[PDB]
Amino acid sequence: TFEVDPMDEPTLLYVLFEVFDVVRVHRPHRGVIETVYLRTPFSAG
Amino acid sequence: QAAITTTPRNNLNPRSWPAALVYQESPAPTTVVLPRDAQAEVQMTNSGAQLAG
Amino acid sequence: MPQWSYMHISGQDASEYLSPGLVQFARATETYFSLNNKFRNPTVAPT
Amino acid sequence: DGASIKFDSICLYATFFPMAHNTASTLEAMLRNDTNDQSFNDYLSAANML
Amino acid sequence: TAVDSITQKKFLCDRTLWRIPFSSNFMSMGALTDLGQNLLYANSAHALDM
Repeated sequence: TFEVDPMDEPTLLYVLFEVFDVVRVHRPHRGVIETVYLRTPFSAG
Repeated sequence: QAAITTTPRNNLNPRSWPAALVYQESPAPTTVVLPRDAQAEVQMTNSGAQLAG
Repeated sequence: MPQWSYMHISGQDASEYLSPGLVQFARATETYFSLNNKFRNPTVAPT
Repeated sequence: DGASIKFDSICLYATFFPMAHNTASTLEAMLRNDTNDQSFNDYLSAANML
Repeated sequence: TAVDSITQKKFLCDRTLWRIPFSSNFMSMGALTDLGQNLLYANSAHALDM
């Protein structure tokens, strides 16, 4: 439930969290980079 | 010179030649394993993380 | 996949699920009973 | 008759095949052979003379 | 007469439907898909927000 003060204009309620998104830059080779990309709670697959 | 490497023929001038002793080149099957692993990719991409390797 | 054991879309590629002794009439005098649609063939796709 | 063509921007596009990246390099590694190559012909491969 | 007017561009489709197959490749997989064929997507499934 979200209750606020009256708004004059159609203003956005910018709702966030403290959600984690961590990336490891993997590299087994000199020349190419593996991008281990994952938003942790919001499944990328 | 007509008998040194010639390999004497059945008819002195034939029509359609076979494959024996007419130097049929066999370059050996160039064997490389895998650039990326299939078994390592299926497990991650279905459960969570996205990759580019 | 065991859930398609009844449905037979996963159980046998496309023909041998019923009694395979009635395949005679289809390939030999089929024109009267042109019947390959009553038993509808399963879909197949690699993965 | 007061007409001309103008150019502003040109781009080269391509519609690539999406697949698992294992056979994407394996199948072309078979295509990288002296005997296993590519060749193409047209219906009018015919020569012209006037 | 030369007037500095412009052309507006569109299309006309009206009888058929669009098709967007669930699989990784958009080709005709049918009922048995590829992306939703996986057991991880199947039993313990996600939702769908759009």
